[PDB]
Amino acid sequence: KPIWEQIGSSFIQHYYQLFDNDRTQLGAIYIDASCLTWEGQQFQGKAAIVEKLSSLPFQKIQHSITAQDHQPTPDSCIISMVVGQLKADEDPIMGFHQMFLLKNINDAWVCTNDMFRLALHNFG
Amino acid sequence: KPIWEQIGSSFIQHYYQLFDNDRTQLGAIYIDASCLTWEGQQFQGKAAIVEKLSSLPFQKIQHSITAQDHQPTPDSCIISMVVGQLKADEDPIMGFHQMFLLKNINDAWVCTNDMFRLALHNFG
Amino acid sequence: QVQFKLVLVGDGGTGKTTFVKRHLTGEFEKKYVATLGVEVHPLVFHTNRGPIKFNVWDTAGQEKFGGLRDGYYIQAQCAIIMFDVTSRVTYKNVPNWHRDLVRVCENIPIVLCGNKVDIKDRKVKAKSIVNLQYYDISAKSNYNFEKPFLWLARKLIGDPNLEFVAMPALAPPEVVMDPALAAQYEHDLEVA
Amino acid sequence: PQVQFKLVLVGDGGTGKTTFVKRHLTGEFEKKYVATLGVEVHPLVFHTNRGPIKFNVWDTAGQEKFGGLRDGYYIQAQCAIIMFDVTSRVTYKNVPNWHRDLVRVCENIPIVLCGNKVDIKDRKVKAKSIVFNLQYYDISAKSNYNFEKPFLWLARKLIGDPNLEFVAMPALAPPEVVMDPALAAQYEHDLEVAQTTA
Amino acid sequence: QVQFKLVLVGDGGTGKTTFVKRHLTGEFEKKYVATLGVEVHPLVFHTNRGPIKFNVWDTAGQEKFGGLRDGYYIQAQCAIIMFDVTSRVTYKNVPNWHRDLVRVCENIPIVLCGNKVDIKDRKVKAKSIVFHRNLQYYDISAKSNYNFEKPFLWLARKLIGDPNLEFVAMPALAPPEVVMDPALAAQYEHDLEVAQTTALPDE
Ligand SMILES: Nc1nc2c(ncn2[C@@H]2O[C@H](COP(=O)(O)OP(=O)(O)O)[C@@H](O)[C@H]2O)c(=O)[nH]1
Ligand SMILES: Nc1nc2c(ncn2[C@@H]2O[C@H](COP(=O)(O)OP(=O)(O)O)[C@@H](O)[C@H]2O)c(=O)[nH]1
Ligand SMILES: Nc1nc2c(ncn2[C@@H]2O[C@H](COP(=O)(O)OP(=O)(O)O)[C@@H](O)[C@H]2O)c(=O)[nH]1
Ligand SMILES: [Mg+2]
Ligand SMILES: [Mg+2]
Ligand SMILES: [Mg+2]
Repeated sequence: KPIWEQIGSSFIQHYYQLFDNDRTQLGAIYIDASCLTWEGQQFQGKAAIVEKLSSLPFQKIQHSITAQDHQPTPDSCIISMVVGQLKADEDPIMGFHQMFLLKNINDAWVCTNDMFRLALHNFG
Repeated sequence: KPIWEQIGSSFIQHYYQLFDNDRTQLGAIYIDASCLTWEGQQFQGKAAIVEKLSSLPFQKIQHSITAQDHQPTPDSCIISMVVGQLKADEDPIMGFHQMFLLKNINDAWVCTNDMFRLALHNFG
Repeated sequence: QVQFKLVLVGDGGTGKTTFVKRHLTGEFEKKYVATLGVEVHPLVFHTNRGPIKFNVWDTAGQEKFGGLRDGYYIQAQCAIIMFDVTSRVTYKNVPNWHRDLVRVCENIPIVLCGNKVDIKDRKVKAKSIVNLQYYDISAKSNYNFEKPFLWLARKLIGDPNLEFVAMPALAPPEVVMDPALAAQYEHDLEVA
Repeated sequence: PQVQFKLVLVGDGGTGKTTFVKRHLTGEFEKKYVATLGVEVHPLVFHTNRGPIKFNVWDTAGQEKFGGLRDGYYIQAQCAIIMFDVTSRVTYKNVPNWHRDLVRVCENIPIVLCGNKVDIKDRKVKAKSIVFNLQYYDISAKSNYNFEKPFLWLARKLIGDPNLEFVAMPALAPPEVVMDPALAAQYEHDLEVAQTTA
Repeated sequence: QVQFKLVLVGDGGTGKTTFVKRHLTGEFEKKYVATLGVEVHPLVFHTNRGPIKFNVWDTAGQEKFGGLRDGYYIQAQCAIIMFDVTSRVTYKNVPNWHRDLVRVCENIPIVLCGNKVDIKDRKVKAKSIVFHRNLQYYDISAKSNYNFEKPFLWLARKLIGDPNLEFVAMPALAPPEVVMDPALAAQYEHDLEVAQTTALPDE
């Protein structure tokens, strides 16, 4: 199993376990240069991101991964992309998509870029 | 609009224009270091990528973008994520995701990383 | 038949779903569209001008994650923006919802609704609130349920004398609306 | 409530899976698309001498043209039809791949192999190549030729009655193509010979 | 002289005494201080830039009944925390030793050592060992002298401020009482390498 796929898989498992368990602790995986785009809205840096995720108005959420793909980049980063499903509170199950970019800074793989969208569209 | 959003949007528009009319002409956006993961199957290099995409057994295809988010990376790349719907031949409409990592080489942006999935799951 | 697409929007937990579900035949005849994240409740109203139908679009809760898709707004002919009278933040988000709505639909009539007026400790009062009408509502008590729909129907059809010759069958009240509070609330708003 | 059987219909893109299932008019009329799963489920009712049976046929939304199916597409399938194109030798050589997946995800369910488009004269995959809990049939979806055969065999297997018969054909879309009676007779014989060899 | 107090700590039975005793002259020249429950071993190592002397403090076994007194830790300039890779409880106590060490000596350089890696059926593996994150980790086997010099070399480099410092010769060590399988050693070194390169951030 390639090293990048190992790091990616670990990151994905840790991110969603923690998100479902407690959003407020996800700060540790980011840094101040980190970029989040969450359903079109943008946030920069550890604090603003943690503020955003913590403020999401659901009492409980659960994620499941359908597929996760990993790649190395020319600049020795790792791309991690997810397609899965989630369930907030008692609402219907919805598909989702999420993209992570990982960079090794100070001997740890931190997320430099993060993008999230629900699998909802314009055509019924 | 930021520069990475302008560039990203142009790539996206050009990619799916080409993809919907002539897949065979998609080599120009890729390089030999390019990585494609297509529904789990990994491909390396402009030649192998164009071959895969050309070999896709449909006659016509049409994409509509639901959302496209663009970010700048620390190594001065542009990472883009796309969620939308497509229709191949006369088949039903399906959701899809796609990620691109764009790198500026010789004042020309090219795709170094490409990931694709249909928004399909094991259970509703 | 005369049918109008009505989009029901507003912050999560403001009581949008509880409101629409009140209309019983609308709940029974609803249709879930997974790709759009919507339940369309076909709400029939019998008027002095014949039957009209408000096809009310209720979210699958995705407003918790962010804004709604264009396809949710597209071809809406009217809208209800809801907030929680006990939560001031849901009310300060009304302009954002209005903005998101107008961006897809420029000139449709809109009704603003402050829900949960049965809760005595109320944070948003008539003082702060005063093609856009407002009504106090309480979904749990059926209070003023018909008001937004009657206004929109008059507005849409262009008949200020349109009347509902019959009230739809509503789920029985799960809460009592204090008659004295209602009268006061109604008095406060009447006066301007 | 009713005795329903989940039938998964699989095979290479362009083999005629969708054209085949659509032949059953009520099943088309009453089908249901679930985009999240990428499937149109057709309720195909057949009436046997021992009463009615209902096959819930899962037809893909063409995602086999993009890659593999999700395992959840196969889950709880009680029978299956693997489909190939007798005018395309590659579709036939990919049959073991489909069979491979089915056996992996599913129980030892009955499976029918169907070689479609036998109305087309220029046939590449013939009886001899095909015959060397599984059965084969020639079919032509566009002409309703042998349309009922896969369902009758599966019905017999599932119910455990080898003497099961269909008392009447369901309403079928009228043939858009003629199945040459001479070719059909010939193919039917080619199968008789290939069976005698087996 | 150029000497440093080194406090060697960790649960009883982890192999602290076996470890320090490997240095034969340091054992020969040791001084016992009953009141502090300690035997101090003068461990001399000879570097390319000259000799360095780690005066290692080894307990008299009091760690079996609780923590060590402040008199033991005080004035230490560096330290080694040891645990037993066949005993999970001793690794789970590593944070407790760190805390007490930091209370009396705030900022000193520390090496973490997983002892008894010669024993098959190791319980605390490389992947599990991410604690260290002035901290460094090494596998060691005292009975076989495996990696015996690693902790002292790392500590010598930190203390003197020279990361290129080398040992020109190994001190006289007790002959191995046990074999360290070379293949098993190579694997363990690889695991630790990979664990480090695939590290996610700390909680
Ligand atoms: N007291 C009171 N509570 C209400 C009313 N309408 C809704 N709720 C409560 O508000 C909470 C969220 O309501 P919901 O319909 O799911 O809000 P939505 O997210 O906009 O659909 C639920 O626990 C309801 O019981 C009301 O009129 N009065
Ligand atoms: N001549 C002939 N063509 C067929 C038959 N069945 C399917 N086709 C053709 O095969 C093409 C693809 O068929 P389709 O049902 O979409 O195949 P699928 O991808 O497996 O669902 C269409 O152009 C059909 O006209 C048949 O029985 N005879
Ligand atoms: N197999 C093995 N046993 C060891 C090693 N080091 C110490 N021991 C054993 O562990 C037991 C206690 O060791 P000791 O040095 O007294 O541990 P301390 O209490 O931390 O000083 C003794 O029976 C030793 O034989 C080692 O490297 N390998
Ligand atoms: Mg709701
Ligand atoms: Mg098809
Ligand atoms: Mg001891």
